Amino acid sequence: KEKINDFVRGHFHGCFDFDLDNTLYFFIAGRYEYKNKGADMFIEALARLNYRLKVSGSKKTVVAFIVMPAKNNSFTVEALKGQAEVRALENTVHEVTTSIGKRIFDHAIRYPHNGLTTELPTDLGELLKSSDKVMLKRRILALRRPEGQLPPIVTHNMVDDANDLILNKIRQVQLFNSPSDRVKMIFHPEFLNANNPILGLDYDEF
Amino acid sequence: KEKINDFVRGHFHGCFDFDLDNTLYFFIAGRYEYKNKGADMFIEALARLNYRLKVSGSKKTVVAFIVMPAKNNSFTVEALKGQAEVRALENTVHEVTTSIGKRIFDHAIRYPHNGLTTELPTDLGELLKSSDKVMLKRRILALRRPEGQLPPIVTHNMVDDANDLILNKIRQVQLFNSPSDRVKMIFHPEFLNANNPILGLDYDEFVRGCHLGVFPSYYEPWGYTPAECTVMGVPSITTNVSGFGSYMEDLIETNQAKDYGIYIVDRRFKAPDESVEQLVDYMEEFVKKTRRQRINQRNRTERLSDLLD
Amino acid sequence: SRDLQNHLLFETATEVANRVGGIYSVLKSKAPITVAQYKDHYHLIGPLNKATYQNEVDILDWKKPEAFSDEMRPVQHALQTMESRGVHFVYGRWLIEGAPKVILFDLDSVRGYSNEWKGDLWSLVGIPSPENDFETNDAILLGYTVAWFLGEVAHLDSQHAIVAHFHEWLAGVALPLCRKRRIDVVTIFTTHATLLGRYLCASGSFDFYNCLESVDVDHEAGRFGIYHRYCIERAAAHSADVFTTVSQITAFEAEHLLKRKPDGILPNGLNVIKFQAFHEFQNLHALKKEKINDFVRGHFHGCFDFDLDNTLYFFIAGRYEYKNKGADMFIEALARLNYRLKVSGSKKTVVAFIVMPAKNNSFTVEALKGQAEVRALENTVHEVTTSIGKRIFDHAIRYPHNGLTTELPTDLGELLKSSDKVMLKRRILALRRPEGQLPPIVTHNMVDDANDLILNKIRQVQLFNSPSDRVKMIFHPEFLNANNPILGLDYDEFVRGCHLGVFPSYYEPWGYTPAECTVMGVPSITTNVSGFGSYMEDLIETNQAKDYGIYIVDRRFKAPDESVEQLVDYMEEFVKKTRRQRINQRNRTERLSDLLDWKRMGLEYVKARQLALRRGYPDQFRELVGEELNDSNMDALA
Ligand SMILES: O=c1ccn([C@@H]2O[C@H](COP(=O)(O)OP(=O)(O)O[C@H]3OC[C@@H](O)[C@H](O)[C@H]3O)[C@@H](O)[C@H]2O)c(=O)[nH]1
Ligand SMILES: O=c1ccn([C@@H]2O[C@H](COP(=O)(O)OP(=O)(O)O[C@H]3OC[C@@H](O)[C@H](O)[C@H]3O)[C@@H](O)[C@H]2O)c(=O)[nH]1
Ligand SMILES: O=c1ccn([C@@H]2O[C@H](COP(=O)(O)OP(=O)(O)O)[C@@H](O)[C@H]2O)c(=O)[nH]1
Ligand SMILES: O=P(O)(O)OC[C@H]1O[C@H](O)[C@H](O)[C@@H](O)[C@@H]1O
Repeated sequence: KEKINDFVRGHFHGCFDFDLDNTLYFFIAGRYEYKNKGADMFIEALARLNYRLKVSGSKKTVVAFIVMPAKNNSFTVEALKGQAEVRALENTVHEVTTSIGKRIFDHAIRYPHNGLTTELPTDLGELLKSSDKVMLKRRILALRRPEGQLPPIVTHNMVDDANDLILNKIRQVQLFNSPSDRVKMIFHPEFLNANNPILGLDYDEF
Repeated sequence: KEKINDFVRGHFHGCFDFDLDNTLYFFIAGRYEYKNKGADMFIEALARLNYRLKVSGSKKTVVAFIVMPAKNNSFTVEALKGQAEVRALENTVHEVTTSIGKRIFDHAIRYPHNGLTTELPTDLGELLKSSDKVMLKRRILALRRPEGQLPPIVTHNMVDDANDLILNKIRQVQLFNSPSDRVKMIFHPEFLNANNPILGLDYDEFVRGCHLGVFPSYYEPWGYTPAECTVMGVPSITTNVSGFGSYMEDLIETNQAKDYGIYIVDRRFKAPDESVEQLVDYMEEFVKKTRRQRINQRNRTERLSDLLD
Repeated sequence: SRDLQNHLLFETATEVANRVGGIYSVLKSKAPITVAQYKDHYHLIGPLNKATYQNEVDILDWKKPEAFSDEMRPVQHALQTMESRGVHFVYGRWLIEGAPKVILFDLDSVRGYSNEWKGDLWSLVGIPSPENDFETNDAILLGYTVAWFLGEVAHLDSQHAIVAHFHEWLAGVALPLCRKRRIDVVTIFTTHATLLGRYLCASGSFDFYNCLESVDVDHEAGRFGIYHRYCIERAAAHSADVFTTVSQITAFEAEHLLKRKPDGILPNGLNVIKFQAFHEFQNLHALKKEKINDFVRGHFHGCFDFDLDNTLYFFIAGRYEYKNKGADMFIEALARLNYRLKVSGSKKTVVAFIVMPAKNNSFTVEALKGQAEVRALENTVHEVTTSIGKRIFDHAIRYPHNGLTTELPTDLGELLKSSDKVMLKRRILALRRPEGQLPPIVTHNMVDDANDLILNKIRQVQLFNSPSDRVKMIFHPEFLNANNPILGLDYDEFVRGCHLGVFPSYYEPWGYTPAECTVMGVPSITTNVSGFGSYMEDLIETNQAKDYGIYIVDRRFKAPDESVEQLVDYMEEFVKKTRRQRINQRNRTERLSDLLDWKRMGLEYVKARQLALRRGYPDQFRELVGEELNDSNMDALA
């Protein structure tokens, strides 16, 4: 689940307004048979669940995955780029905490000498410097997305987007991952595999 | 030097009141020959250097190492315990920063939603929770040493502590590692080796880490100690009665030799007390150096390498 | 009557709180050394940018008696006199190192007088001024407003000499006004290019450095629709007591196109930030280079058959000006270098970067994918090595018991298990490229790929990153930025990671690029028609210059084919160097950086301001020095 979360943060970069500790992950998977496998019921029912959760004031969130192979030209630029930006934020955070660590350590080992009246740091300015702030802010800016852009409903570039049954149904029921939607749609038109660059999981692990 | 820093933090646990970024590391090394190798002049000059630095209001700290093997019963429980206590604080700090990291990250990734109005956290309490504060406080308490107890002048239990020359000399000059002393003394009565549990360095590594070797020998036909030291780009003090000292005194004009990090104390044509004062003038001169000037000197020292090959 | 040692400085430009071009960087980086000399006697003057001045200017009140000293009172009363007519302005500190005082004039508050001043300017100096040209209109409004102000300061300050320095034709209109009105202020004009220069080199077909001396300036300025602008630049050049350019090469073109031999050179310095330890720049180079390496492994995934420990990084960077920045020579020369390195049987590899912005639709799927696949291998290796460690450790802690005859494991099978292998093999399969596909020559999807000059030239010379090519090409058609997902470096970081800048410019009055590259301790190729190259040419004997990392191509006195060959010679000369030779060369290059610092270059601004005082007040200058010093040049004087 922590690997799915890592994917989900990337996918919702700039539009990340729910708690993953209060998020559930539904999925349908299999061979692309829109009728026989019930992708039509699945998507309809999700749209109806979305309504029910908004009406009922639920604070929970459902990210629903559809994993059915369709004809595609691989991952989108957006997918990869969002995964990279989150990864850059992680590394910049890891740098900053290594520095915070050295400053916490110094305070701790030095107490109670050189005017250190408290056992631990009390003011964040002792630990977080200008330099640290600047680069964390730049990482946040990179995650920002254009005014009014929403998280996509599909991770790949489709060969025939306009005629795809799954995507036509998701458009028809209007599940566009808006902030007020309690149910989110992610179509991943390909079998899962740990070699994937965005959701690096074998099917059984997912 | 950072490895020396790690040891020093342990050795001074609970009495750590100086900046290691403004701390210099002097050392004498060799075999236990109190007179011949000049341990007596070293300890004496350091005691006077301490006085000069307190009088001049110097913000520098010198930590003096003595590395000479004596008969011992291995490391003190205190020396080993202190090291384990610092190591335990480091691991707790690392646990805590991992948590802080997840909190910064969450904030950064979520901004500006869910009422996160600033790009970053502004209040420490968002990042540092009470459970973190508790385990840090326990590690700090464990580093605490009893009221009045000072950092030791020695790292090992000595066989016949009372009659040891180095220790009696340290006691006599009263360099007990007080907070007010700008010179600190650490006697390590064993040869250095990487398998050492408290100072896990080979001798060559430890020498590289220091700032100044101090080898005021009376009888030293050669003196491999300042030569090794010089080959590693570490400035050294020696004497004009040592082979190395006279051999270098010959090769460089004696006042220029300072600029190459070869300090030569006159033990031939001066009374012992004029010599001690000279050794102290050198130590004081070196302490007054900035970092940039230390870096330039070490370069010049290192340039001599070839001449000792 | 008037003091020449204690004197005022008014430095006027379009860009003073206001990022437009490179002049902003010059005046900003120069402020520290200027403020150190003048303190509260110095003022920068410019037009107020109402939209953006809030973020740069510390707005300071000018009415209080604590704003100015007793001797600097006249400037207060002069600003008051401007306020007496309703000329609205902003006094303040420019929020930059040095904290210099600025006077920003709101142009909207004199736009009524447009028609009067345009007419005055027409009959005085002959300068026409179309209404659709919004920038000359503003240049005119600025010039009259500033000459007015300097006229009032001259009236009210009878202690100090006044020096008025102007940068670029846009801030030049005040100069003919100061001359004709005979205002008691000595004037300097610095041009950072010429209008006819830029425009005559725009097509990339005109033989500029040879046909320059035979151009009918009025004719060409009419041909390019810039006659009115040309006259402003020309009037500013002629009216100024001292006339300056930023380089010897630009002084050549200035003399024939502006019809006045400049009185000397004002090359652009930097504010070089030193490191405590001289060698730290070497450390940084290795850290930044490791990030370039990381990018390259991804870029060449599946086709990685060379040693990065024996690879060099060349780059060009700048505005996309194919011909004027010599991206054409660069690519041509590299295709020739590639041939020489194959013939000689060198195992080395050059990876050449082109960093020049072109219209694009961001990174390619491929670029991002290979970076992620390499990253996935890294993580899988890290898991495996963690396992390996558990197995080594157990053996180490357990020896010599339970039949362990050797201190360490000896068979790889003891450490690397079936599941470890399967993982690693799968990561390797993800890095596999399709049969025949070569690493690309560009990292982005281009808006007009088929018609791009850079890509067409790479395709023409056929540098397609095949295994047998010793030179690789990577076009990165966007400015570098640490936020970039594939090469997360800022420009300065990337430059430090590289081995050689290559900037074979044709039109380049200064050459900020090779100067900045020099300051990072990275050697570079420039040209003798670049202002940086012409400056280094005269400062160092050109065979010694190579030992300092400054290679200088002759594009003035050689045919283009001879220039290309020389460019190949230098590139090749550099590849031959060992690591130890590269390190010593960078040390030499870094040592040379002190010369590009404003502490040294700002003396030339002093020499220009001296000459202005010596020329405007010769009788007083003679008697405040030992004797009559010569005034034909800045050099001749000092
Ligand atoms: O921790 C340490 C400290 C020092 N050393 C080594 O100890 C050596 C210095 O030892 P000593 O003090 O015995 O001085 P020296 O060995 O140079 O000569 C002295 O003792 C031996 C005799 O050959 C000489 O006549 C005498 O002057 C150096 O080679 C140094 O590398 C270690 O191996 N580990
Ligand atoms: O990725 C990059 C590449 C380059 N740069 C910056 O862009 C500059 C290079 O572009 P510029 O065109 O501004 O500088 P150039 O040396 O190419 O000068 C050119 O343009 C400005 C004019 O004043 C000069 O006369 C002209 O020759 C460098 O100084 C560098 O700091 C980046 O910030 N990021
Ligand atoms: O990303 C995926 C998704 C599904 N499957 C497998 O595909 C098989 C066949 O799916 P299908 O819907 O065709 O099942 P069937 O119609 O046979 O019930 C299942 O056993 C799944 O384990 C897979 O290997 N990777
Ligand atoms: O990138 P190169 O020219 O091979 O330089 C490589 C060298 O760079 C710096 O000097 C580093 O300090 C050296 O450790 C490194 O070996």
